Amino acid sequence: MIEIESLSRKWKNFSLDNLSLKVESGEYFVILGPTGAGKTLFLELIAGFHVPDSGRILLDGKDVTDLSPEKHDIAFVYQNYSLFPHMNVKKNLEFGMRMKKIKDPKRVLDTARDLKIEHLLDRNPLTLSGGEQQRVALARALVTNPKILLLDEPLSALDPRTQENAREMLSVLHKKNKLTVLHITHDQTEARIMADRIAVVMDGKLIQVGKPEEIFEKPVEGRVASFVGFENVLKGRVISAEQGLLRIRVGEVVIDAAGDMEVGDQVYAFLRPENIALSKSSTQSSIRNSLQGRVTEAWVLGALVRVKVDCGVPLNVLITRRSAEEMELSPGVQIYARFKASSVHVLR
Amino acid sequence: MIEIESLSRKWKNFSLDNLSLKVESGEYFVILGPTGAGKTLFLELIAGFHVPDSGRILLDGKDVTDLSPEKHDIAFVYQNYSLFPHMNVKKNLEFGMRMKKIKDPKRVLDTARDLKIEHLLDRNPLTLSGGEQQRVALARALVTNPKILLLDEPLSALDPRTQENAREMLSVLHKKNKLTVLHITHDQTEARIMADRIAVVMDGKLIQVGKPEEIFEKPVEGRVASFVGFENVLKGRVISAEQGLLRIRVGEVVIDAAGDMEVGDQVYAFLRPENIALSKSSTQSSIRNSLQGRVTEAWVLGALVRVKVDCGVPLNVLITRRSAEEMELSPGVQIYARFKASSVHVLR
Amino acid sequence: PLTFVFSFLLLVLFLFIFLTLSNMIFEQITEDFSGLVKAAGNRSVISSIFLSLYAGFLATLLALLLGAPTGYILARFDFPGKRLVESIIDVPVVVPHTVAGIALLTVFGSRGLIGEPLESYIQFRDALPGIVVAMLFVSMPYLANSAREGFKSVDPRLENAARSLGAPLWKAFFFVTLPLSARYLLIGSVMTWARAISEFGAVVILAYYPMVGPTLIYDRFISYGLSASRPIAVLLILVTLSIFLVIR
Amino acid sequence: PLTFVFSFLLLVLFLFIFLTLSNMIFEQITEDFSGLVKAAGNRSVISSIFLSLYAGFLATLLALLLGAPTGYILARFDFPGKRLVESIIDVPVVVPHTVAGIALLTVFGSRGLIGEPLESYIQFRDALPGIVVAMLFVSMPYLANSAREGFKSVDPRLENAARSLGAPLWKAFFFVTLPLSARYLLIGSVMTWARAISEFGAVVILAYYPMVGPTLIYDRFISYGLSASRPIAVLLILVTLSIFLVIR
Repeated sequence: MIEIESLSRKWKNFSLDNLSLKVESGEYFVILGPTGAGKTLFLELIAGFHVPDSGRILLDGKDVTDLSPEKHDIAFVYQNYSLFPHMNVKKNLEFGMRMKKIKDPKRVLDTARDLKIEHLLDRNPLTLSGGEQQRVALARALVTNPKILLLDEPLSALDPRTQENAREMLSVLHKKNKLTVLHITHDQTEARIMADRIAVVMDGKLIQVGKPEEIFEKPVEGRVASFVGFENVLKGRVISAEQGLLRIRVGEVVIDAAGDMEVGDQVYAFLRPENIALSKSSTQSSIRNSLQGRVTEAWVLGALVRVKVDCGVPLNVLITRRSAEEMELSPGVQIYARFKASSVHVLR
Repeated sequence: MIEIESLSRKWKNFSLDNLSLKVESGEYFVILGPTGAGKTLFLELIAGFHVPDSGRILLDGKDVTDLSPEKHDIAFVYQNYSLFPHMNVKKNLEFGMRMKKIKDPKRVLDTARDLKIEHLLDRNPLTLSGGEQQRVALARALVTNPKILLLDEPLSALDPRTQENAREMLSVLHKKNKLTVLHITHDQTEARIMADRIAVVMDGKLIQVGKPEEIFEKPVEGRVASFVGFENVLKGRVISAEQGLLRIRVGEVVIDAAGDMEVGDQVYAFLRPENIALSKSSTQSSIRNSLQGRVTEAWVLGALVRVKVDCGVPLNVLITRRSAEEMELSPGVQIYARFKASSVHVLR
Repeated sequence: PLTFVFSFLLLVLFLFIFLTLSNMIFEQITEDFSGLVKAAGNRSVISSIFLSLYAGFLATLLALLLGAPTGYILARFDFPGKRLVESIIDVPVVVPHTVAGIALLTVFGSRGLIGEPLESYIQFRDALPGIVVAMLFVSMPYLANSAREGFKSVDPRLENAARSLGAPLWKAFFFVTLPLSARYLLIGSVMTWARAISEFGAVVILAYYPMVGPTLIYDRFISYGLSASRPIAVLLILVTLSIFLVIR
Repeated sequence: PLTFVFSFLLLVLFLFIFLTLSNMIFEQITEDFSGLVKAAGNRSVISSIFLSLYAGFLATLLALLLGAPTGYILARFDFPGKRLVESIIDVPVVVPHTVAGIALLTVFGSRGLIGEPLESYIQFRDALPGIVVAMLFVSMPYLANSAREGFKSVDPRLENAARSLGAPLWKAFFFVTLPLSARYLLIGSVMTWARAISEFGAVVILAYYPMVGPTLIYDRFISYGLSASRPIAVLLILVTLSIFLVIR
């Protein structure tokens, strides 16, 4: 649906040069990198508030680079959900309708349901909380039922307490509306968790593009590696969850961790290199997790020594340079990657 | 020097009721808890910008509660070092002097040296960086050479890169000027590292008072424990530092960690409960640290299980509830607390 | 210490203004209360007031019609002459009253730029439209600067938000921007209306005669001295305070 | 679309003001350039200008002496009558020029509150101090509101910082607060000086005669018509822009 063709625009602090991208229908595409000034504008230019200097913008396959916002026929939700303060929620929802001259009150009561706002339909925008506002936002933004949903920093600015749900709400709309979402964030963790693809843009420059796994487990030199280097995030599926203690599955191994999640939940487990150990044997410690596998590469660093181990699951371990010598740097030594269970943070 | 006697003042968002404290000469006293609005005012009231509703304030043993700032004869450095922008550094330093009618240019050139500002003495306040400004601040604030130095959030708002030095600069002035410092912060870690005593005040209410060790290793119920519960910070002394790898001493045990510090450095090692393991035996892992000792208490929590172990050094370990059952909750079981060296963060 | 001196000087200013406008009313409602009762019926007076309020209400509808958009423009865009255009709008409060009259005459006067070529359609000098134009030139800035800050108040995003929901710029401006900046436009209009009602020098030169409230008071003052003079000035203020206060 | 209409209306206002004050000068430097050359030497004129600048410079030193502290006060404290005291200061820009004259007369007039009991020391009506007081009442607000925002600009902490370093409030205000708010006081003073120079109605009633620039232009206008009238109004502006521009 969304195609940026050789785009370029120049402002007083942000420079966009030769940007080409293709977000295919229904795909949840995520741009990663830019900070505020950039993000918000790049998206505005897409939405048609800024005509480029050179290049094209093709939504649903229509050259809109020189049209107007009302004509781009999109859904746009700023980070600070720009709700109209002189209209009770409902009136807001309505707006989009009255604007394109439509009739159906079903679409409105149904859209209101889809976002669980029925109970707020009457309140005034300022008495609503972040999410409450954000929902109402998505609500009216999606009443005209477009296919393309442009969102900017919808997550990073909420209480962690809502982020989990928030993410769902979105993932849900992504499908039940068969939306083609363009998500711009500076939070790589958010990026992973919700992308179908990531488009790394640094200082208004496209640098890499591709499925999550391809961006982190295979960065491009310097810039990209520096931005996401050495971090263990395992996409897994909870197999058992007896009494707060989860057992998640990644590839062919099993990981013990903690958190309230039900079996069948596609979750994410974060594990820092400094919480993984390496023994030439697994003893019975308080350590729930202990995986076999060999060493892949040994990145002698400063005082520490990065190590990539293959335990059915790529793991980035970190070690004191000295232990790295008492043991073997041999790229292929049998190894036991053991990490404490209570140090594995799980997200959904 | 500083004595607050039954203090109480009421503003639109902060309430101070019955506050009594005694900071003895040369002692580096630290108030902990309040957030912005509070901190800054409590200190202002001390400095004499707000007369209380009830109570007294006695600096150097003088009832000043009803006097003026110029008369309180103190040193005051706001978080955002309020340097006068229409006066080159030097002119600022001078100010205090010209104000109390003094002569010595030695005090000024010497004060300027003490804070390593000689080279900036001529520049204009706005071209200076945080520290540069902060120094200049402390400089003029301490030219009248008072004994009492009131500081507010001098640390938490700097690049970590300066914090280390920053802390020194201060500790140094504390002694070489034989200062009685009243330090207010919301950073407990800062509080520890530099206090001679902590005064916990929550929502403008004194709750506890006493040497660092007494505040964290012995909180008062609920409020205090919740504010500083389960965190391993070991005050130690670096015994060896060969090639970036430190060997620090705590009480009677030795801990391996990393960082650039020289032997004889009184340092701090932070260690999270989720990075400590427990085996009924020490194997040769890539684990530098492995200490003997028994279990003290077992705090069965949600999915996890807090455990206090005594390895010559009180350690707070965290465990999956399940491992806690496969092993023994017995308060006294022989144990091996092993934690990875590269997960021990050291500060000075 | 300092607070005191400063506070004294202030109390001064306060009294200075307050006592002056007070005193003036005191006199009237003291030595000749009746004078007012006379003025109240005096057509010369009523015609001079209703005229002021009238001419004014008009100049304001022009100000509204010009200052408003000049504000929306000035609060959203940045062109090369923003500085200049921005100053010309500001100026009219420093152009000595008289001067403004003369200058205005030079254009709307029977022998001026716009007045000469428009003898057949409308006459300006000593007529209503003459005083209207005069007022506008002196009060317009108020409704402008005030309508600018009004629009400035409503941040862009809301307009952009409406746009992407399918609303053309004017629908945006009409259903959102405007209604939200109302409180500012309302005040500015009224501030205008009052800078108009009270304009003398500027108007006198162009159209001294349909005798506008403030002029009248001057006419009487020279001819029939201060006696038939005060009663009109007191009656005028009470109208300013009734308007100013029924709204601020 | 909307941008256009709005931009047109704006261009209008711009021309409206610009053309008016321009045109007026055009005439002079066109049909009778000499008239200026005559005015330039004419004592009646020079005396009327030097008078305006003079009376003004004075009213400003009073404004400075009163508005300034009224600003420092208003920008640091909060008492019960802040609203009132704050409005009285604001008012003088809506008190119709004439009215202000009458009202002022009622106090500084030979038969008024302060004028009556002070016949021996100073006379006000038709004298310099009469025009001075008039100007002040009309221009003072400017140096006040401007000196308030000035002081408001300099945040408290700096004063508190100086205090704890051993400086009494005034030393604080003098060595810090003041110097830092200068840029605001300077502008405000000059804005004042110009609201003064250009005051007509207000002054005429109290002291029409030592003929202040703006009055003169009116005198000539009725008597000797628009010819000996324009040349003075043009000569006056050039002085306003000279001042206004040698500083803004």
